[PDB]
Amino acid sequence: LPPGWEKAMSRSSGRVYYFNHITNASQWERPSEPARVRCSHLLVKHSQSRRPSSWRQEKITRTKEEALELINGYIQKIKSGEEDFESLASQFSDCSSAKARGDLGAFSRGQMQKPFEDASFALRTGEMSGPVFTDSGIHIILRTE
Ligand SMILES: Cn1nc(-c2ccccc2)cc1C(=O)N[C@H](Cc1nc2ccccc2[nH]1)C(=O)O
Repeated sequence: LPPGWEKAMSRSSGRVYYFNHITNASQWERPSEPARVRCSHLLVKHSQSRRPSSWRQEKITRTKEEALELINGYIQKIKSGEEDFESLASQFSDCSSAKARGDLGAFSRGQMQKPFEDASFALRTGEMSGPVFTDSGIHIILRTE
């Protein structure tokens, strides 16, 4: 299996699934390092965010727990096909990159907060993360190149 992935057993279903402890990805199906990667993301900030403010709300007052619920809801919608990533990032990301549909452009190791970096470099092109926690808040990331 590729870096970060593990196989596990779901008790309720009786079927194996896979999860990546670097990206927090999880899925029933079995999955399958460059200078630079390209990612879009969706950030939901909370009150312990480093800068608890965005283009959406001058003061962010939601708890970390609440921002986790919001992220979990976004994930559910992307995974069902109800909404697609770029679209929810444009409308709802607490990052100024919302206006680029969440695109951050290409970057190398050194540039982004380490948890965000590791997740991005653990994803393959086209793959999506689970909740990834930084000092900025909680993200979903989609690696595009
Ligand atoms: C790193 N970056 N790029 C953009 C960006 C990209 C394209 C167009 C406009 C803004 C915004 C940012 C940024 O740091 N935004 C922060 C939120 C944030 N914190 C991050 C931590 C790690 C990775 C991305 C992150 N984004 C903010 O606005 O409060």
